[PDB]
Amino acid sequence: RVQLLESGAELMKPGASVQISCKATGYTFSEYWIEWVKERPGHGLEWIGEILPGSGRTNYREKFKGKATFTADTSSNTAYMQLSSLTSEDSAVYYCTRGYSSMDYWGQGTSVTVSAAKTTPPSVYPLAPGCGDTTGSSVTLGCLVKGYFPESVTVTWNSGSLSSSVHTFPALLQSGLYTMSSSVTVPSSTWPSQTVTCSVAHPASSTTVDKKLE
Amino acid sequence: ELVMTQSPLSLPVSLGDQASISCRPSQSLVHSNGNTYLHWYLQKPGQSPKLLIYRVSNRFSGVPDRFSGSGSGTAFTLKISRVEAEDLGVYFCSQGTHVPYTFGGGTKLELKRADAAPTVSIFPPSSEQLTSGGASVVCFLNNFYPKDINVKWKIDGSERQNGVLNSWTDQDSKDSTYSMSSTLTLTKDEYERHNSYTCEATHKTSTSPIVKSFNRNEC
Ligand SMILES: N#Cc1ccc(N/C(=N\CC(=O)O)NC(c2ccccc2)c2ccccc2)cc1
Repeated sequence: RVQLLESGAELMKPGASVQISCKATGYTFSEYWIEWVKERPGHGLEWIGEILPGSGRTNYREKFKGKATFTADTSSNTAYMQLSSLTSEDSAVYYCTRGYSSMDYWGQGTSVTVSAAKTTPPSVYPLAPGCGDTTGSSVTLGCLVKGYFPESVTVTWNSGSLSSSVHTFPALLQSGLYTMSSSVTVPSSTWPSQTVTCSVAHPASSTTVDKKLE
Repeated sequence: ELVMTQSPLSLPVSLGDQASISCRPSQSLVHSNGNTYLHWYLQKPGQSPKLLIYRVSNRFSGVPDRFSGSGSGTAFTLKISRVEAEDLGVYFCSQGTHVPYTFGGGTKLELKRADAAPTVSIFPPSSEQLTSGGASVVCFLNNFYPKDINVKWKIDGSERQNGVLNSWTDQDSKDSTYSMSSTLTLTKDEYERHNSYTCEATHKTSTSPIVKSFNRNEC
């Protein structure tokens, strides 16, 4: 039972520095390399570097020399990576993996978002069919989560009973803020009698909003 | 710098078929110790990558014998003898021999199911939104296959559009179809000056567009 645990999502202003943790458990921390990979949509996976906790010996990919800084605390079984002078090119998902001759166990991923944009809660809007629209064995409803920042909003549907047929659409950037939508499909037999509600959480502004579909 | 070159970048196969991925390095991958450190990873959608195969042909823990690797010199392949929905995801080849370790681009695998027409549904802006001076009109094109689809927006049948956002989901593992949302964003003012709002999608499953509209004065 090997496991690497990383810190949570970050939103940093350009020119700042961030430090991400990778708590390793289940193996002897100092005998294996801790690898750091970078995933940015479009550029695949890019190896950043590696440290050997024990000797504190590091290997850096040239482009990252001066930018990334590995460190490790063997007392705590924790590996650290600092990223200096953040740039937009630094916005990606960073992984820590364990290493010897393979990267056999990977951490969960830590998203770093570098922006000057302030944090914004979303505006949730119910979407119900209009007059002269719906008929059928089922009715599709939805919620429009709009205008939030940074990324990651979770939208849950608490329908009466029969339902699911839930779809969540990837967020997009619109005028510097994100917008996503979710759709659910319940049987008409049950709607509008049984209540349908979408709950939308956005951890960055610590806001959770509910919206009953009317 | 070791360059790994994979092909294809997209790999669609029917369930129960065979897939084959090719990875070609730019130098020999043989280490000073004689072993060749070429590995294969899988990144199921929504997760971190996972070691699938190590040292060309060795199956890691939890990897079914359907997966198999072969290769030598500068030609390495991955064969999946009988695919299924759980195999859905992105495959990466990689070298752990020369520093920096490098990965391939990946090969996204998609399951080739039969064609399915979209279930198009349209929604007018909501009173709450209309209140904030905005007005978005959304259209869901749910459960279709293939992924290729064109959706046109038409305000009063005239104005075709441009302030539209399209978002596709990934293949849905239960039924292997896709779904997208097209959103036409207007201002309360602009919205209030028009009556018909149409959503038209063209998909190969039909000769004619799937049209869905709503009139503000219907009832
Ligand atoms: N994929 C992959 C991958 C991940 C990590 C490593 N690291 C690495 N060390 C780097 C170095 O010494 O500077 N791995 C070394 C190594 C392992 C342990 C201690 C020293 C060296 C190695 C490579 C191949 C076979 C046996 C041992 C090599 C490849």
